[PDB]
Amino acid sequence: DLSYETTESGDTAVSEDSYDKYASQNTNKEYVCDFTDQLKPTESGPKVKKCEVKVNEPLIKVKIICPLKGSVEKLYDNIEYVPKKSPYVVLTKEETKLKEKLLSKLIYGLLISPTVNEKENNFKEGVIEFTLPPVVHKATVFYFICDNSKTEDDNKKGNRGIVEVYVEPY
Amino acid sequence: QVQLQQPGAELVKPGASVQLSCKASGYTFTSYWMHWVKQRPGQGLEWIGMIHPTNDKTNFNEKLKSKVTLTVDKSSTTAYMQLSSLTSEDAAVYYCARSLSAYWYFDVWGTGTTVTVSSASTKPPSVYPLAPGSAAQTNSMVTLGCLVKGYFPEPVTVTWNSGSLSSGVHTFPAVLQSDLYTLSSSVTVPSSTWPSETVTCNVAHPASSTKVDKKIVP
Amino acid sequence: DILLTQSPAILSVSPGERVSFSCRASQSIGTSIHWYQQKTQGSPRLLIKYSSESISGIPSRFSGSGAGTDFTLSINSVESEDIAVFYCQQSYTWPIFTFGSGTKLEIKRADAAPTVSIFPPSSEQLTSGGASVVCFLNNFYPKDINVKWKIDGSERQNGVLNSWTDQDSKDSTYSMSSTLTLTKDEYERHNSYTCEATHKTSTSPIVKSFNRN
Repeated sequence: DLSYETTESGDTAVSEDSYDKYASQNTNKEYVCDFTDQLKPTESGPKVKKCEVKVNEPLIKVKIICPLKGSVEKLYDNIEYVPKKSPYVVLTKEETKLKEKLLSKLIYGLLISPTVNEKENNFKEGVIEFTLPPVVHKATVFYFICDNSKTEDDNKKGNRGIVEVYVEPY
Repeated sequence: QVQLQQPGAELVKPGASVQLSCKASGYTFTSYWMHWVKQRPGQGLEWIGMIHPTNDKTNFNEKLKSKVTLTVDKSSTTAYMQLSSLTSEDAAVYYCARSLSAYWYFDVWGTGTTVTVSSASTKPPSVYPLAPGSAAQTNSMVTLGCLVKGYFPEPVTVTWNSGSLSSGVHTFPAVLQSDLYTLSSSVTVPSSTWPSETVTCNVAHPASSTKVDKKIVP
Repeated sequence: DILLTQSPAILSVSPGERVSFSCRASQSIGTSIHWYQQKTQGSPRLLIKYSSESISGIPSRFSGSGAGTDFTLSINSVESEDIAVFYCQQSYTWPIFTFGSGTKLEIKRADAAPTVSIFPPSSEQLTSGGASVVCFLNNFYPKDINVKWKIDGSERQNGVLNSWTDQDSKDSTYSMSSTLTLTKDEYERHNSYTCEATHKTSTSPIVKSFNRN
């Protein structure tokens, strides 16, 4: 079959080691990357906010919040995400590029609920979610992108957000 | 030209309510959140809540919401914080501050209202000059003072020569004795200045809307 | 709940060194930290927005950094005009915001002797009460002195109402005003009040006195 075929990198702008890298906010079994306060337009051009999710335990809910275009006036005018089918389709490193790949084929036993919580599990609804299996044998890393670097508000520019989900063997 | 103007003081009786005002000017009122911040005498900042003038949308820290009500009058670009059933714990300085859109930082802060909860009456201060009297100096410097005693409540504003004497000034924090406040201010000039040049401390007590000048004479 | 921790409560540098204040969050919040400066009796001033973004009118020697949990506001080549309390503020929990407990910045120079002065009462006498003997001990190091009062062979530890003070942009030298007050009929009794001291570490204090006329 087929589920898309694109190619991105960690950037598409500038910076490579000036990346603001932080861990996800982990509450019990919920690991959250919330970009609703990281991607607003700022004077120092486009920053890159890299949220690192490290899964070392069974049945972790990974939740990702991306500010919706138009949710506030202006600040998210040109916001777009990496994989449009973000829960079911992810990005994987191939040397220097990130290409699309089905998540269920990457990790066996992925429980993708079609209804996140009364809404459609898709970045169009602002939030995606997926639960990791009880057993993972090989370390697997996949990526998500919430890019607001195109949005221009004032004399500053928005930021590009990166989620790195590192599923460790557990 | 951005300005957030707050009254200097509000003396509230226990159990009474108080209306705090924050007059904004020099910017587009409807484009900014207006926050309210509480600071008890020698302590840290405590965020209380915010209000957006267009939709009257309010957000509070649920620990203090029960006593607070936020209000905006768009006609006069004025933000109001209503406080009910005040107790001694409610006495503090209350700043207003603004934040743009969803940029959640406070760029412009107000001057701050010192709120006092007491049943004592407002009392304007007595300003007594402090001159050396005899003790001078051949080629030294002369220190002049200004004793501001017996007032209530805080604060008191002290300038010298309507502000022309900025350096060599030491205004000391008020001390609470017998439920009255006492304050002293010190200035220092070389001997060739005084008594030759007239120095005067200006004392403003906003709680009583009282202003007094006191020339320092030999 | 997101909790902020600022350590330590008091930080002391030297005029020209590098200062850095720590703000730690209890959970990772990206770059949702903002820094403020509040000088004595002043309103807070925004220094750094979103962890590391400079503000319009802030000196270039103010820099912040950090992502996730540990945030640092740094001042390279610190002046004495920077003496104030520094608060961090988090916005990750928007629309709810909280501040750290603040870190105070003081400066310690070499030393310094207080310029002491004694004072009588003025038109307070015509009023009726009176008996206010204010004694200024301005500009000194270190942080604390030890003023004292005398009578006619002893001491009266009664209406001695002391008041310390913050720092200064040029002096960085603390000050104190002990205002020993008594009654306007008893002040006409002893008539030889001295304002002793004990600031600094050298032996032998500094004494200032006066007499009735």
